[PDB]
Amino acid sequence: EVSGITALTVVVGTVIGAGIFFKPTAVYGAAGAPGLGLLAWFVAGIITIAGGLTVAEIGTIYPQTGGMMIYLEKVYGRWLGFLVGWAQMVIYYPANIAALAIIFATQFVNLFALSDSTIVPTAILTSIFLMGVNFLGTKYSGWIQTLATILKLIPLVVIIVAGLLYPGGGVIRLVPFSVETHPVLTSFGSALIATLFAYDGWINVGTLAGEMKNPGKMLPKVIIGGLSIVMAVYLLTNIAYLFVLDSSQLAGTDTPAALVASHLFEGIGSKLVTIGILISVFGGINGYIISGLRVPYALATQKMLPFSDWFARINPKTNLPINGGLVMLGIAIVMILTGQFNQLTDLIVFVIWFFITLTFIAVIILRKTQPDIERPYRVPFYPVIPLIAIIGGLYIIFNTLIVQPKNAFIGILLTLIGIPIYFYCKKKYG
Amino acid sequence: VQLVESGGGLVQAGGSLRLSCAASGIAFSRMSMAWYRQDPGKQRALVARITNDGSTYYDDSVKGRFTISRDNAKNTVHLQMNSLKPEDTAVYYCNAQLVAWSENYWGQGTQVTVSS
Repeated sequence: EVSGITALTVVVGTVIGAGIFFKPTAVYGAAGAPGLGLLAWFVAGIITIAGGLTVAEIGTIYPQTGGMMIYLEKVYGRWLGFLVGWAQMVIYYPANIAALAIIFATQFVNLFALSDSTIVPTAILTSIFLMGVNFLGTKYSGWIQTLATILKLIPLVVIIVAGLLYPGGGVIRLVPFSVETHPVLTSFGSALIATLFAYDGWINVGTLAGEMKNPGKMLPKVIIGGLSIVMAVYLLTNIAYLFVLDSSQLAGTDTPAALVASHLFEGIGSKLVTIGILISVFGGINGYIISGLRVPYALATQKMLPFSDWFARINPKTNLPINGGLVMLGIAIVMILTGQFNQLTDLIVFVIWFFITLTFIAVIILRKTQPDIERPYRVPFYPVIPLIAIIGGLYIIFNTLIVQPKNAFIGILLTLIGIPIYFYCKKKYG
Repeated sequence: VQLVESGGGLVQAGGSLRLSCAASGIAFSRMSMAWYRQDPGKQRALVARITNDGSTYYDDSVKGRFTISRDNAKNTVHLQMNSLKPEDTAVYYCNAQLVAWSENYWGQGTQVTVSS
């Protein structure tokens, strides 16, 4: 059980991260106009709210820990549950770590005016250091998590307050909503994906649904309030960015938040805001490392991965399964060496939203195959909100496939590599 | 989920006590059983842990003297505190945790003190 306000804070903390500080580059480089990027943010938030409600329904139906793995295992089959676990193990969490390490290195270089050639070495060093820190037990990781969660709200609030009162802010800063050079149809998909990365992490509402005290009255209010607060914060931050900088200026830099802070609080305030952004990125990497470490243990304890004994090995000193962390760190380093922030974020969004759309279809199927299950929480408008979430997910998947064949091919190839691993592991019993 | 300890008590320095800890209601074979130390007005500090696969970890201050052993047949864990020393006096708890992020199961806690 958890208090209603406590769940609100949990949702706001998990969803909000370092995407808002860096994704505006992609959003306003694709959209190309101040108004279309804001529309992308709003649409992404609406889709996130609908998906959160839909996922929370099944989370209440199946309160067992694990999340999408458990949901898809129970609805479709064990093979798809393992497929979700494997995709999270080899794409989602490694790519999140790689992308956040790359952006941390980029922001660090910008802050300290170092050469751009040190971005990859930095990213690698910080990823290794954070993984090693997480290997020393949950104490330091929890301390970092709490500190980053507390501190990441300060730069956002400061930027919003300062930019909204910038000398020149006004409705004129949000025009013309479209530039002929960027067609609305093609560019809006890329803008939507870029915004959707900033909303990542909302899938934990389903996991928290089972823990919630009294779903069905607090769960809808909690989810709607938390995701609406996240959407409002993102919209206000983007409005502040547009007040301080133009759409072209935001698209022309890899650190929009740093540039806006430099314009707002010249002197030491810009440096402090940049350090806050770096701390937020650090906390994001740490949280992703923890959540990712939790996955290979779950897969191995069910004898679903090769050398499941090795993966499920528990460290006597810290009582942590380290080997899965090492595998994820290796994959993340490989991604860092041969990847980019925007590309990795797009891949993450593509794979996670494919599986999330599968989860929505699972909710719809459960509403039909097993109408008699005890449902503590029912989605508000069954024929409308799940349909909106599924339409959003399908649009994301198809737009990414059409616009980024290489990224979609990479994700599909990794998952299809996972499949024969599943069959071999079933044959050999771990 | 109970964890009943025993074996602690007053002992002369340099003695040897074994702290049995019978665990019931948990998947003992799958759990990593540990022994913690909580000095007065402090927080529990790990003394020794043994994983489900037999791998063991010992605190630097007890390494070479303490020996943690588990026997899944009777669902008990022992801690042979050989060559006790006066600073070793504290209250020793019996823990049973599946994984670092799982729920921690604690015993009633046993008091062991070294007279000399």
